[PDB]
Amino acid sequence: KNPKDKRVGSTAYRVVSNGGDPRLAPKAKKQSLNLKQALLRRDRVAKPRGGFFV
Amino acid sequence: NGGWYQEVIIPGGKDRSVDGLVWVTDPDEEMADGKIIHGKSRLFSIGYTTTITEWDLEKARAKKHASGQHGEIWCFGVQPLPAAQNRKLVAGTVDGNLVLYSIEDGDLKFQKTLTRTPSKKTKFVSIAFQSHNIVIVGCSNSTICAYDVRTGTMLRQMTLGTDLTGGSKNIIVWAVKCLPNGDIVSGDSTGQVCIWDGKTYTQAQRIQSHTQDVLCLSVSADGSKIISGGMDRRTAVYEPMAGQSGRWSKVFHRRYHQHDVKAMASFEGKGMSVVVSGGSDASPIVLPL
Amino acid sequence: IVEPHRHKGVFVARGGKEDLLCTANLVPGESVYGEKRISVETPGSGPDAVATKTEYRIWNPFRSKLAAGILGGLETIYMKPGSKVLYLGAASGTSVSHVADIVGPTGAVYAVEFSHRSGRDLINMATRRTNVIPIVEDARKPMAYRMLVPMVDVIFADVAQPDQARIVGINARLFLKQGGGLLISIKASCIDSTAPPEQVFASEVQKLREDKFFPKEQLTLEPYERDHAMVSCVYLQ
Amino acid sequence: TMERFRVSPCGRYMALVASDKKGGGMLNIINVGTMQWIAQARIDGRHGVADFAWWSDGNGLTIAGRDGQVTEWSMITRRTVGIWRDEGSIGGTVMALGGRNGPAELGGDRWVAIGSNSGILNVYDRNDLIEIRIKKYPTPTRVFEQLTTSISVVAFSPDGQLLAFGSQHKKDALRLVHLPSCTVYRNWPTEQTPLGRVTAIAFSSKSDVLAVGNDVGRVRLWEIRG
Amino acid sequence: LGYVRTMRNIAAKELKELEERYVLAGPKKIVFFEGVEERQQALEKQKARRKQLVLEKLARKVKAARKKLKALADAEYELELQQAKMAKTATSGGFTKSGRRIKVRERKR
Amino acid sequence: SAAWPKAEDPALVQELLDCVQQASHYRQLKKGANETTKSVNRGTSELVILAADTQPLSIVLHIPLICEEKNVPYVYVPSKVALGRACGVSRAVIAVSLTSNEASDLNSKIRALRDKVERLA
Amino acid sequence: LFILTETSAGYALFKAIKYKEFAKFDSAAIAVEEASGILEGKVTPKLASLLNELKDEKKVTLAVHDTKLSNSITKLPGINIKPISGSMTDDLFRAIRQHLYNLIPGMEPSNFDEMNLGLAHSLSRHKLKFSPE
RNA sequence: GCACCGCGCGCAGGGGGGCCGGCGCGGCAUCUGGGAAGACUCCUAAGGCGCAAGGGAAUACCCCGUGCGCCGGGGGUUG
Repeated sequence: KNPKDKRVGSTAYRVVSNGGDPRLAPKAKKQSLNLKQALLRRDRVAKPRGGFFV
Repeated sequence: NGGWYQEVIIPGGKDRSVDGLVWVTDPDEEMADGKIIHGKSRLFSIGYTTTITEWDLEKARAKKHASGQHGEIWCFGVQPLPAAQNRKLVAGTVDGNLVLYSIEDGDLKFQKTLTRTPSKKTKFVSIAFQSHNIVIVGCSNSTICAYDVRTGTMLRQMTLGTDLTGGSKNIIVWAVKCLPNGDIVSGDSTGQVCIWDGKTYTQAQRIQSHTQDVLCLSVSADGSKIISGGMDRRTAVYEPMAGQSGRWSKVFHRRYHQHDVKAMASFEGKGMSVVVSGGSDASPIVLPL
Repeated sequence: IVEPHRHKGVFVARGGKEDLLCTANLVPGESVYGEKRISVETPGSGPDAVATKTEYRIWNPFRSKLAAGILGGLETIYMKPGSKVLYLGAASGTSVSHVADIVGPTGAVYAVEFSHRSGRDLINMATRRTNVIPIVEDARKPMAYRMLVPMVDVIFADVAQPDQARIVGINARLFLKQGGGLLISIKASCIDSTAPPEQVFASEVQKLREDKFFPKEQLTLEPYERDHAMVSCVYLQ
Repeated sequence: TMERFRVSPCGRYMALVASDKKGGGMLNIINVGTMQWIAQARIDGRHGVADFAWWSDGNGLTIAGRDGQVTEWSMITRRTVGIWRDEGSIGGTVMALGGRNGPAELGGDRWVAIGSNSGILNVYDRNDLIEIRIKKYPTPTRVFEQLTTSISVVAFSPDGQLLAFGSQHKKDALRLVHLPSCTVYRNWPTEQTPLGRVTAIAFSSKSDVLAVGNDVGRVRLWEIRG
Repeated sequence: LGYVRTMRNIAAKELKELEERYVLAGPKKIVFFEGVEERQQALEKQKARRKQLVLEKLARKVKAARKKLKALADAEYELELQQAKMAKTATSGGFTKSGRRIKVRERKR
Repeated sequence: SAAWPKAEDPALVQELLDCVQQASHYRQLKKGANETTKSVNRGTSELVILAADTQPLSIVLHIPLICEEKNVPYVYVPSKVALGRACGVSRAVIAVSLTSNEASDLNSKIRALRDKVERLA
Repeated sequence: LFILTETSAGYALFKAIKYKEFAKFDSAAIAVEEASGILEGKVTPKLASLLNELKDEKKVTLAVHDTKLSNSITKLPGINIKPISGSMTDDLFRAIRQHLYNLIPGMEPSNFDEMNLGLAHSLSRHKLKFSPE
C-alpha cells in the first residue's frame, strides 16, 4: 500500500499515492459494501450452513 | 436470436465489485446519402465507490473514471430521450446528494450536485426516470422522492408506512421503475409492489406479493407486464386487471432461482422479448416475456 | 522596527509585545478599507526625525486569506515584485491591494470578480492603483476575458464555488505559465459540509493532482479561520 | 385502534384512520353493509391524518393531514384527485366540509373549513380549488383568528348556513359563523353563556337545535331560530 | 434592558479586539513528496520569557473579557425573561420559583 | 430569483418551523425584519430564517449582506404566513432570527439545524 | 495554416513556427465594439481586413479555439473559407502568448497594455451600468 | 563495549509484519437510557404564577400575610 506519513511534531511529510489504480477499476469501499448488506439482513439470522461438520 | 453466446469477460481486480450497469445508446444518426449510423453504445458502471467508471469494450479494460466529493454511489441512470447530443447521468448515493455527471463527446466528468436531503441518514438506493426532466428516487427512510432535474427542485415526497411484519420501522424502496403511461412501480422492503399515480404522485395500489423484500423490478416495453424478483427467490408476474384502469394484479409467481433475484433487465425487439434475471447463484435465467 | 520577511515584498513590524505583517503602500498618504499604517524613513535623518519616505499598510490576516497563509508557515508565495498574478475571487478589493503592493509597479494583478457589488467597490478601489485591472465576469467562463488577461506567473484562488478546482483548471489551462504557481484557499463547508475536512481537502488535492498540478504543500488556516485550507502547488514542474 | 371514523352520508361506506403515522397516514375504507375492506387511501404528511370528511354525494373524501397537506381522493377512480395546501398551516387539527351547490366533480359540497393547531381556522370556497386539476395554493374565503388555542371541534350546518367551531382548551371558546358571508356572530356566546370547555358539538337534522357537550359531561341545547 | 444592551455591545467589541490581538501574538502543515527518496532527502535537510509573560498577560485579559461578556449576556437574557413574565398577556418563557417551566400555548390575538 | 438558499423540502421546512416554535416558547426568538437586523448586527443571532413570499422581495435582501459579513446562516422558507403563525404572532412575519445561549437542548437543535442549512448551501 | 489570434490591440498569424503577418490598432472607443463583436462573433472590420485575400481559398483552414466564434464566422460569405474549432489546441494558443515576447518587435515595438487596462475598465463599467446604479 | 576458551546482555535506530490487544474518528437496519414531545393526553390544585414593597432567619440557600398585574377552578339563558 502507501507508506505511512512521518511527523516531525509540527508538520507531516507524506508521499503522494495514486499508484494503486492505473487503468483497471477502483477498489470497492468495504464500509459501503457491508452497509448495503446490513440493510438486507436487518434482524434476520442465517440458517445453519452445511451438513454434518464441526 | 436465442443463442446466448458469452463473448468477452473483463475481470476486475481483487476487492472490486460491480453494482450497477448502464448502457448509453445514442439515437440513429443519418448520413448524407440515407445510410444509417446506429447509436454508439457506451457502458458505465459503479463499483461501490465514489467513482463512475466507463468501460472500453474495444480494449477490454476500463476507459475512464470520474468522481466528485460525495459519498459512495449506490444507484445511477442515464437520462432518457425527449437532449440529442447532451445527455447526462444522475447518480444517488449514501449521504444523500444526487450528483449529476455529464457525458458528451467522449467525456465523463462530475458536472454538479442537484440537491441533497436534509437528513444525513437518507441513503439513495434506486433511481428511475419518469420523463426527460423528472427523476424518481427511492430512499432508505421510507420515501420515494420525485425530483426535477433542470432546476434541481422537488415535486413531491411520496412516503410509505412502517413494516408491521417485523422490527425495523423504516421501509426501504429497493427498486423503482416507470411505466410508459406515467405511473411508477416500486418494490420495497415489505415485499410489496406499489403502483403510484403519475400525475399526482400518490399511490394507487399496494400489491402484497413476496414474503421477503422485492429486490428488482422489470417493466415491459409496451407497459403490459411487470416482473418482480425478491429475496425469497421468488419471481412474480403482474398484468392489469380487466375493466378498471391502473389496477394491477399478480398473475403468477414461481421460484426460478436458488438464491435471491438481485437484478433483472428486459429486452423486446427483432422477434425476441426476453427478461434476463441474474441473482446470487451466478446463473442468468432468461424468461420469455 | 520594520524588517522585510523571508517573502520578498512582505514586511513585518516588531515591538515589545506585538509582531505585525505589512506591505509597502503604492499610493502613499491613502488607505483603502480602514487599515492602520506606519510611517518609517530610511536612516540618515536624525536631526529631522520625521518619518518621510516609506508608508506601510498593515495586512490583516483576519480579513485576508493570503495573509493567514503567510503567518501560518507558507514556505513560498511564488510571487515577487514584477511578477504577474491572476486573482480569482477579488471580494471588494481587500487582499488584491496588498497583492498589488507586493508585485509593485512592474507587476500587475488581474482581478476577476463576478459579483456586482464587490465589482463596484473593486473598480472604485482599482481606479487609484493602476497595476490592477478589474474584470467583472464569471470565473467559470475564461473565454470571456481571454482577450483581457495575458499569461501570468501565479494564480491566487479564493472563490466560494463547489467546482473550485474546475475553475482553477480552466483558468490555468488558459492563463498559467509552464511551471507556474497556484495558491488556492479551499473551503470545506462550501465543498462538502458533512465529510471530514481532511477528506474534503485530500479530495481537492487529488483533483488538482489529476488536473496536472504538483502539490508541494498544504496548511490549515486555523488560528484565523475555521475549516479552511491553503494549498500551495506548482504547475507542471 | 378503531376510535376515529366517518360513515358516508349515503351510508354505504365507512372510513377508519389506520394507526400508522410514520410520515404519512392511511385510512382503510369499509363497506358498511358487509363490514369488509374495500379500499385504502394513503396521504403523505408528518404525523398522519388530522381529520377527513366524506363528500356530500358520498363518493370521495377529503383528507386533511397534519402539516397542511389536504388531499381529495375519489372513490370511483379510487386514486387521488388532487392535493392542495392550507394557507400557512404549520399543522392541521380538524376539518369539516359542508354546504350545497359546490363543484360537481368534487362531491357537490361548497365550503371546506380547516382548523390548525395555532387557533386559526381557514374557510375555502370549493369552487376556487378547480383550476381535473386542483390549485396547489388556493386562497381562503376567510381566515378566522378569533380563537387563540387549537381548534378542537368544527361542524357545518346540514343546510350549509352555519359553521360552529370551538376550542376545548379554553373555557367558553366556541364561535358561530354565518355562510356564505363568513362573519362571526357577535351576540352569542356572551360572557355568561354556560358552554363550559367544549368537547363536542352537533347540529340537528333540520338544523333547528345546536347541542354542545363539555368536558364535565353536560349536554346543553340551543334552538337556532333565524 | 437598554443599558445592558449598550454595555454588551461595548464588551463584545472589546472581546473581538482582544481575541484578535491574542491570536496575532500567539497535523497542521502537510508537505507532499513524490517518493520515499525525496521525503528522506527533505528529512536530511531538516536534520541539517518576554513572550511568555506578555502572552500569559493577554490570556488573562482574554479570560476576564469573556467573563464580562458572559455576565452581560446572561443579564440581557434574564431581562428578556422578565419582559415575558411581566407581559400584558400570558407569554411563555422562564421558570417559576418552584422550577416548573412556564409554557402557554395560546396565540397572541 | 434572489432567494438562492431556498428551503424547498417540506421535511426541512417542518423542522425549521418546529424549532422556531420551540424557540418562541423559550423566548429565544427575534421576530420581524427590524428586530432580525438588530440581532444580526449585534451578533447575538445564531440562525436567521427569511420568507420568500414577501411581495416586494427587496425589503429583506439587506439581511443576506449582514449575514455574509457576520458569518451566520440564513435560509428562506416559502410562506411568511406560515412563519408568522409558527412564531405565534397572528400576523405575517417576513424574517425571524433565533438566538443562542450557554447550554440548551434548544442549542443542540440550533447546531444541528444550521448544519442542515449548510447542507442546503 | 492560418491561425487567428486576438489580443487587446491586434492580430497575428504564424503560418510558416515563425510569424507571417499581423494587424495593429490603438486607442479608440471602437475597441469596445471590437470587444463586443468577439463577445458574440459578429462581423468585424479587423477580422475582414485580415481574412480578405484575392486569390481563392487555397487550403480550407483557420484555427480558432472557441467553437462559437468558429461557427459564427463560418456563415460569412465574404471569403468562403471555413474555419476549424479548438481540437484541444492548447499548445498553439498557449505557446504563442507565452512566447509572445518574440512577437513584440514585429508589429508594435512598444508596450500596449494601457489600452488593455482601458478596455477592461470600459467593459467592467459597462456591465456595472448593465446592473445600473 | 562486555566474553578472542562462547551464547547472550546495556544502547542507537533503518524498514516492513502478527494488521494480536487498547485508543481516536466515522457510519450503524434495530435495541437500551435521557431530554424534548402531539394539544384528546401532563399542566402537581381549587387554586396558582409574576412584579414591587414590608417582616423574620440555618446569613450564599429560604419562609410569611401589602399594592399592582396574569391565568385557572366553580357558577353562569340571544351581553
